[PDB]
Amino acid sequence: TLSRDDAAQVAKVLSEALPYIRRFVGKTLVIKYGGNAMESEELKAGFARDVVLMKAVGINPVVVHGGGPQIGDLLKRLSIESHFIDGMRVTDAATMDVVEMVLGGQVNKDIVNLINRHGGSAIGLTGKDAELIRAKKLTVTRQEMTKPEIIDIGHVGEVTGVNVGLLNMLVKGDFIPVIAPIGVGSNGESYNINADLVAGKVAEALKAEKLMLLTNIAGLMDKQGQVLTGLSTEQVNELIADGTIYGGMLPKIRCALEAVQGGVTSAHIIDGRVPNAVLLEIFTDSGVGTLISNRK
Amino acid sequence: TLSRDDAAQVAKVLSEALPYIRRFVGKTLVIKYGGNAMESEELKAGFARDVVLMKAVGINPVVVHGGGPQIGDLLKRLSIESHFIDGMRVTDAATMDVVEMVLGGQVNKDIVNLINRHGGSAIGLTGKDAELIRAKKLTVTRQIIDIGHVGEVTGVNVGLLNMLVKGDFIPVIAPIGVGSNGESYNINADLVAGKVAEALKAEKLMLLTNIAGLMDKQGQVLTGLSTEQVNELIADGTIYGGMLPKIRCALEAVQGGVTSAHIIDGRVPNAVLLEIFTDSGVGTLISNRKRH
Amino acid sequence: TLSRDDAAQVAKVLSEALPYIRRFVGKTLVIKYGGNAMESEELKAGFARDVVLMKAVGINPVVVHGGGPQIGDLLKRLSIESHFIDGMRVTDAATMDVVEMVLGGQVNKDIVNLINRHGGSAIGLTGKDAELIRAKKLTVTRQTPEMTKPEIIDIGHVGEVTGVNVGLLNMLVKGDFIPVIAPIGVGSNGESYNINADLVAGKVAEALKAEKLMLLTNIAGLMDKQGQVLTGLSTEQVNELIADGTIYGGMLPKIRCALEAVQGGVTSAHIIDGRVPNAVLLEIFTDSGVGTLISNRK
Amino acid sequence: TLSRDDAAQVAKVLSEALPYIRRFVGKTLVIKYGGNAMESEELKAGFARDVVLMKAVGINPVVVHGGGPQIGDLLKRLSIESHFIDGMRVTDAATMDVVEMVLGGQVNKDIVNLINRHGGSAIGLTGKDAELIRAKKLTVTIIDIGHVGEVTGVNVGLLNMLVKGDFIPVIAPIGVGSNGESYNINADLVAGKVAEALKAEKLMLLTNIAGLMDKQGQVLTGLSTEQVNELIADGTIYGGMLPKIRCALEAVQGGVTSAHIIDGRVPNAVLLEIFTDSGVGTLISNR
Amino acid sequence: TLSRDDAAQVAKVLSEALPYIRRFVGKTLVIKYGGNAMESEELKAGFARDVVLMKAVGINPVVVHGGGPQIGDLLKRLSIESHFIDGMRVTDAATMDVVEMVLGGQVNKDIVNLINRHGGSAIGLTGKDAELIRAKKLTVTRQPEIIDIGHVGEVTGVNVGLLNMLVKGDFIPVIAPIGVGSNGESYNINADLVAGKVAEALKAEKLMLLTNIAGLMDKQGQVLTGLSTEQVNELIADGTIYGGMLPKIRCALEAVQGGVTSAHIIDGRVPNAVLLEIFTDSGVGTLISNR
Amino acid sequence: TLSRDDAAQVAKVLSEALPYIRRFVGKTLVIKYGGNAMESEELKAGFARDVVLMKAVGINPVVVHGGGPQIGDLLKRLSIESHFIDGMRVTDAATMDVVEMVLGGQVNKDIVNLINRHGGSAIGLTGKDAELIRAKKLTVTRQTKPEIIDIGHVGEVTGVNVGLLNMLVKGDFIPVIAPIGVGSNGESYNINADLVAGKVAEALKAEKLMLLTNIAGLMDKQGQVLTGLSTEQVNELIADGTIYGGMLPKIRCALEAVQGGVTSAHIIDGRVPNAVLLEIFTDSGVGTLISNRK
Ligand SMILES: Nc1ncnc2c1ncn2[C@@H]1O[C@H](COP(=O)(O)OP(=O)(O)O)[C@@H](O)[C@H]1O
Ligand SMILES: Nc1ncnc2c1ncn2[C@@H]1O[C@H](COP(=O)(O)OP(=O)(O)O)[C@@H](O)[C@H]1O
Ligand SMILES: Nc1ncnc2c1ncn2[C@@H]1O[C@H](COP(=O)(O)OP(=O)(O)O)[C@@H](O)[C@H]1O
Ligand SMILES: Nc1ncnc2c1ncn2[C@@H]1O[C@H](COP(=O)(O)OP(=O)(O)O)[C@@H](O)[C@H]1O
Ligand SMILES: Nc1ncnc2c1ncn2[C@@H]1O[C@H](COP(=O)(O)OP(=O)(O)O)[C@@H](O)[C@H]1O
Ligand SMILES: CC(=O)N[C@@H](CCC(=O)O)C(=O)O
Ligand SMILES: CC(=O)N[C@@H](CCC(=O)O)C(=O)O
Ligand SMILES: CC(=O)N[C@@H](CCC(=O)O)C(=O)O
Ligand SMILES: CC(=O)N[C@@H](CCC(=O)O)C(=O)O
Ligand SMILES: CC(=O)N[C@@H](CCC(=O)O)C(=O)O
Ligand SMILES: [Cl-]
Ligand SMILES: [Cl-]
Ligand SMILES: [Cl-]
Ligand SMILES: [Mg+2]
Ligand SMILES: [Mg+2]
Ligand SMILES: [Mg+2]
Ligand SMILES: [Mg+2]
Repeated sequence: TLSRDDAAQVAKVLSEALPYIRRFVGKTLVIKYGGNAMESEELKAGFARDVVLMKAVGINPVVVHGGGPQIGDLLKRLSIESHFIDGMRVTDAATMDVVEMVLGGQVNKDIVNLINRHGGSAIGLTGKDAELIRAKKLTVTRQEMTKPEIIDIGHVGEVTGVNVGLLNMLVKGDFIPVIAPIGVGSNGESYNINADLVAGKVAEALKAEKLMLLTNIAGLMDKQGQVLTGLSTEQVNELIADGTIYGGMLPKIRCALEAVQGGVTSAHIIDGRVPNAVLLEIFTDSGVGTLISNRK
Repeated sequence: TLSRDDAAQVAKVLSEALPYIRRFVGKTLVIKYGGNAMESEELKAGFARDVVLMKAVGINPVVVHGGGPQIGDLLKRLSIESHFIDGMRVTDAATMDVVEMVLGGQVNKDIVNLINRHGGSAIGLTGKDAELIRAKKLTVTRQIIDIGHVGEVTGVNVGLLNMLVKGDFIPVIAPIGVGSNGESYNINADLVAGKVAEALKAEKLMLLTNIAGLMDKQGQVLTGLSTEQVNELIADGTIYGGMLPKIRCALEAVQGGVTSAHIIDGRVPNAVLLEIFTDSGVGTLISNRKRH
Repeated sequence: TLSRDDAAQVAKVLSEALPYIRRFVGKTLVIKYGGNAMESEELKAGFARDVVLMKAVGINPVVVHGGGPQIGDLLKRLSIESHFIDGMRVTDAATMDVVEMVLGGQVNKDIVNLINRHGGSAIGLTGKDAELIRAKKLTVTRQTPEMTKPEIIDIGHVGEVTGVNVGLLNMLVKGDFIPVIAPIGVGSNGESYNINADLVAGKVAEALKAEKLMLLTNIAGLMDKQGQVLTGLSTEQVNELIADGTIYGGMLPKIRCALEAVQGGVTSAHIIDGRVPNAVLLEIFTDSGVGTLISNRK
Repeated sequence: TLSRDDAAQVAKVLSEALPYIRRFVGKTLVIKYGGNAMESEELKAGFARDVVLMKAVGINPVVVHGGGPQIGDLLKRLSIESHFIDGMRVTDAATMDVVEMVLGGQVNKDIVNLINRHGGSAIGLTGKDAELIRAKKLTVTIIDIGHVGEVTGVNVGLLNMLVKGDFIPVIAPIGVGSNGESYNINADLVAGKVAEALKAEKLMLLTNIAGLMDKQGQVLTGLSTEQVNELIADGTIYGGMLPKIRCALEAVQGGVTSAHIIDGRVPNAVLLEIFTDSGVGTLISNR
Repeated sequence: TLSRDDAAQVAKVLSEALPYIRRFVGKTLVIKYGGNAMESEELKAGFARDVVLMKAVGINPVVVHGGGPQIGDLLKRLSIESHFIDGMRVTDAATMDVVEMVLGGQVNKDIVNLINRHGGSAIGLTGKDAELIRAKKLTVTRQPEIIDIGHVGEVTGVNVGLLNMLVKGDFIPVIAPIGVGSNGESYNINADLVAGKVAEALKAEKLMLLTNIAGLMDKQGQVLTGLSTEQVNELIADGTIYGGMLPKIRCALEAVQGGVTSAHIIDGRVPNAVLLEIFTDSGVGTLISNR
Repeated sequence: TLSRDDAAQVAKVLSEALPYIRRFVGKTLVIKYGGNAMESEELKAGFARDVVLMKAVGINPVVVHGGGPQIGDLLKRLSIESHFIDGMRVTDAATMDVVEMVLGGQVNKDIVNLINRHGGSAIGLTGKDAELIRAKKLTVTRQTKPEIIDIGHVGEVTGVNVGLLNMLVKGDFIPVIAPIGVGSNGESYNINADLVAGKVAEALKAEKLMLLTNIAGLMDKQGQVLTGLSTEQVNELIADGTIYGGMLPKIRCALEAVQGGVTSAHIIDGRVPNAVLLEIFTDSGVGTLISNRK
């Protein structure tokens, strides 16, 4: 329900934002949200609105999300403990059930709903749906008494394929795919995957314009606190070895370097806790957060 | 492999099934899966082959499943106590959250993986996906008693359903529905299959149960039944309580556009297949379909 | 820029307005831009970009433009003999040839270039293209007293639209092109005609059964004789506003348009101040119409 | 009854044959029947039905047929007297007009009438409909074999349109050349070219005997060109089987995944090669 | 060879002719061709060309052919010959096998071959093809004792599905008049009847019936035309019509009442005769329509 | 308005025209309107009508035109001096506005009207319509070390919007293109019409590129007409002074078209009534056919 001094400014901005938007109208966008950036409803609902508005403005967004708080609340209630190694939670059987249930039946459907309340049209999907996300088990590793020591963290996996047929069908039908990071193997078994990595692999598969990674923090930092933009593979590795990039940030650049070298103009790590982080990323070109491009 | 004599078997069956397969090619068949029995183990595999094969034979199956074991479990573990009544779970905010997550994330997906593990391409949806099942607070009178968050479908997104079918996918729908404000609703899986079927004007609505079907005073299966016949059949009362809701549902389906509704014994291996691949209709089948 | 402060606004507002916007995703809105004030380079750019946005947001815009003082400039520079009758310029063959060359070869294409400059795909056409706008000489009579036998005065190549090639416009629209039409019609003999851009705009909206017909003007709505913008008028209210003097001059053909337009298939006709920045965006983001909104039942 | 115990079977076996029926679902299958595998109606009809099946199951058949019976009696009635060399009959004018006439307006349209009685929709065609099979005269040994020619090219567009409009092309082996002259061509070679030209999944050669055999009655499979050519100079391969293999080696050499020579006399024959990986007959793959 | 000046001429008369052509751009025209005198060679190629030309110009032609000089000759070489005389040909199971084999395996495939040689894409079709022309027995009454004329039918259906697919793909359907039963027997039918029933089904613009006479003449032997249905039912009473013209006219009437915009009974001896019909607004022969 | 006896003639004429017409049904011919020369009318109408004919008959004509004379009259009336340097027109900012206005608002639309007067459906466009013709500045020099010579807003085609054309053609509309290109920042360029026509046929991989000129075709030093030449022969011919003046750009634009996907390109005498209709409806060795290896 709008007034003449309202529109005066809606229009002034959409109009002054056309150039930025125009750089994606008709191109596809994969947004990764969640994890620790999900914490408050107002932000959850806020993100939904931004995703729709994009659709409203000609972009075709594709959401991939993590779970964060709820996966842990439930696990608590069930009296199951959780541990992560290098940005991957150790997923034994009982845990894999909770994660598969909470991510695809609660979190996933709840984002689908926020988007739909804001006018959009979402389809909540997971790796099992039409084998959206096929995945062999991920062989993890550690090490300086050396030769590779192979770890076993549980039912954790790695993307081997992605049904773009389904994804493309849904987008072209004007729907906003919202995807949980659970994949299926050759035997129909389940695999818990880091939402980042799924976001990456779906973007590559889809050859999108840009992959947004919304997170818990300004962007990727050096141990000194400063956000570092424009890295290339060699810099990242030096930094990981340095003890700089650790925990859940590991799978994060890993997505970005790959998603870019896999067909994606850009991959931008950003603080999603920031009100309208998404809309801001698109209607503007703020030199905020860690950006990784090859865009010629 | 399939030893020579093996494939010849496989052959004359299809070669005998051509008439039937031909009878329902390119049609919607809303199959309510869920028997307190058909969802145990061995019938799980049979239902998937049945559903896939239907598809491969160019038939359009739309599975609508119930919950049950899976929902009961998690509720116990969370030490949550819920009671029933009219065949419907009283449902407060806390358990509506558990019901929705288990149905939409554990049960729904599993049935989908299953179908897929047998060469199918299933898409698991729930009433929230593109507002696929619109609904409202259902009214429980009890000669008004509040049953909680239980409602009745007020509309179905045929748009999206038609698309999946056209893309040659098998929709597996969880019976949760959304209201005008985005509030969740736990709806009975029969009514849903029933309404989804009305909205698509499906050929058949197939409700799987744990009974031989409907029977009369003498235990006989009462099969070739029509809308008015069933109505009279209830006034007189050969149709007892528990079976009523299921039949009042199958009623509205024929009233609403479905032409042949089958009440089936899901305990029987490959029942859906037998109910199609063989024009018998062993069970209870309501309709206004001309014989000759 | 776009501050957090200023996006917090966009969000809460484009949202509540997403319904409004969305209500036009699907059809055509025929817009008549072109005028006197709005011929400024600043006003045209903004408009060009407004039109592109509308396109981005799923609206199919169809522009009909008029105006330009570069028509008179060229007549003078060419020393084309000027002749008037009853205070109107007689548009003879020499004048019509220049009017056509200017509206179709310069104004038309300049708008087309601005639209393309901001991301749209504009096609510049006149009534000659595939006979987009068929026309016939318009019969004019000198102003006289009521009781006196009217006199037909020949003011030249001035016409009236007898038909529109919707096939052409439907094709272009469907291919994601923004038609940009010059108000020049063709007659049975291939002769040209200069038609009031408002009337052309209105015939084009009717032919396409457009959702909206927007007539941008330079006065911010149809005012009542005391200075107030009026809205949601019906034929009776317009018939008496004219009868008593408040509607006059060029505001006359404009409502006659709207009215006809709406009586002929357009769902709503908006008469707005085209001088206001983002003017056209403003009539689609709120059912709140800044200015006159004619809708015969809505 | 589909009964109890015989349904649990029907299920586990229909299921397990599903992956196999799948390697062909989108792909095209050229089926050459005819020949002397055609001999009885009863049987012949079962073939038609066997075809409608592959079609209800979402497989795309393209039938190429020959003649034996019908081309024999009419050539007999009219006093002609047919002659043969290396699997190909020596066709002169009255012989060509008769072959073109029989194969095209009798044999061909009748199979089409069969496939239609069992549900599917078939269009009877010859190399002349839209110049479907283009041809020059065959270069062989000089042997005035007469009006026998080769396949210059196939109207694949006509075929792809029909197939995807849901029809079954039934193709008589008659070819046409630049000037519009008929040429009689072996139904085998036609099928092999119509398969190469469509890049079909597999070429099915239904014959009279089960698989190309050696002088000892021993069936062979997986034969490569070097050895097969030893088998022709030898005496081992002769008559009708001469064009049969060569059309098979070519189809593989040029596009078709595989090509299988089986016993068309066996009821449900075709189905068996699909619903299984039988291992019987003479299958030609590519290594 | 349009030399110099002629170029100047054709440009003028082609333009005139364009609007007449436009009428029929996009339209379907079912044409009945097969006959007696028409069976000249020189003249057959002219029809093939005319049809390709119609295709180039934007019109979609559908060809229905009859003609059996080619049958009598095979029957003969096989010493089976019989008598028929009453519009239709009394077909025993034997003559039928031959009728169906020469009609759809020789005659038909040749009209296809010609059109093809001239730049067309023709498809030879009989009623057996996808049950293109569904049929049944017949009931011929002696002028009521029934005269046995089975293996001869009444058209009871037309797969328009197929014809549409062929047209849309820019093919020229060429259909031999053989009907197929609900069981699969062939019945031998009359071209004009097939053509008209094929016209009705496609709701064509025109049914063109190539005869061997300038059109429907009257008492004084003057060409008739541009009249209506009720009008034509009239002159039948006048008893003006006779022979194999009677049904040719009943073919059209129905066709017209059956949706078809207009029917033309024209002399198919005249070269480019069919084109004369689409180029001149009027109709150069006898034109039945009633809109 | 119909004839009868000459309905029979149209029949006989198109009947025999089929072998040739058939060659191009469904193919697009990029025709550059020229030889217009004396601004006749029986000749401008003749062309318009030949183009509609080709369309009726199933051919897909695309037209490209110039307008030197017309630009010249206007510049003259506005008292703006005119200058040509090596065939291209020196185009300062003021000349560009006049060039663009006349070619796209007058000459262009007038051919459209003519084609429509004869039955066609023509669309008049310039490079600025949906960036139909993308261009950049052309670099010109001279050997009075060459020196760069600024001759104004004269560009060279950098790209064509086939999307728009294909759509137009498929809708049974005949595109009429004025040779004005657009730059990166929206500047307007004035391009040789032969060159634009060449780039368009290339982009469209056209069956034929027809250049109607005012002469007969490419000729010897003795006035004879050369036909079906190779890219190697055209070089020896320009190399000895056989080809010069405006004929140079013409042929160079013709080879390019062929070395870029156009089947055949011909230089034709556009002064001959129905010049178009004859290079199709018949087959004469009249003109200069350039096909490389065909
Ligand atoms: N170099 C680094 N720069 C920034 N954050 C880092 C870095 N190394 C590790 N991190 C960790 O990554 C976290 C965000 O990743 P994560 O916990 O996986 O959540 P999510 O993927 O759900 O957004 C930060 O809260 C921080 O503790
Ligand atoms: N009731 C009225 N309300 C508003 N404007 C009116 C009214 N009656 C007449 N006008 C005149 O209409 C003019 C605007 O339209 P028009 O005459 O077509 O000129 P322009 O080309 O500047 O738009 C106003 O400048 C005003 O003088
Ligand atoms: N080496 C061989 N192995 C098997 N069959 C052979 C061989 N050489 C010749 N044949 C003959 O080839 C026949 C099949 O080919 P052909 O006579 O042309 O009939 P069809 O056209 O029905 O295939 C068999 O019936 C058999 O008599
Ligand atoms: N009123 C009539 N007007 C014109 N021709 C007629 C009329 N009545 C009968 N006919 C005869 O009908 C003939 C055409 O029918 P028919 O002899 O059966 O041959 P076909 O079917 O081979 O064209 C004309 O050649 C003419 O002799
Ligand atoms: N070998 C040549 N063959 C043909 N024309 C030539 C030759 N050398 C030069 N010309 C000149 O090129 C002219 C054609 O090009 P041009 O003057 O640009 O005119 P247009 O392209 O407008 O018809 C001919 O009229 C002729 O005077
Ligand atoms: C394997 C794995 O670590 N998975 C993630 C998936 C959710 C996410 O990325 O937030 C996890 O927390 O369990
Ligand atoms: C309301 C209600 O009873 N819901 C059902 C839905 C699942 C079903 O039918 O199995 C329930 O168990 O909670
Ligand atoms: C040339 C030639 O041999 N033709 C084969 C065609 C039929 C077939 O292969 O069965 C023939 O017997 O006449
Ligand atoms: C029954 C009947 O009319 N038969 C015709 C069919 C051929 C035709 O009309 O040309 C016949 O000669 O046998
Ligand atoms: C640059 C240039 O040559 N311009 C030409 C364009 C006209 C044409 O090609 O006909 C000119 O006179 O201005
Ligand atoms: Cl840190
Ligand atoms: Cl005022
Ligand atoms: Cl010279
Ligand atoms: Mg993480
Ligand atoms: Mg005014
Ligand atoms: Mg053989
Ligand atoms: Mg020149």
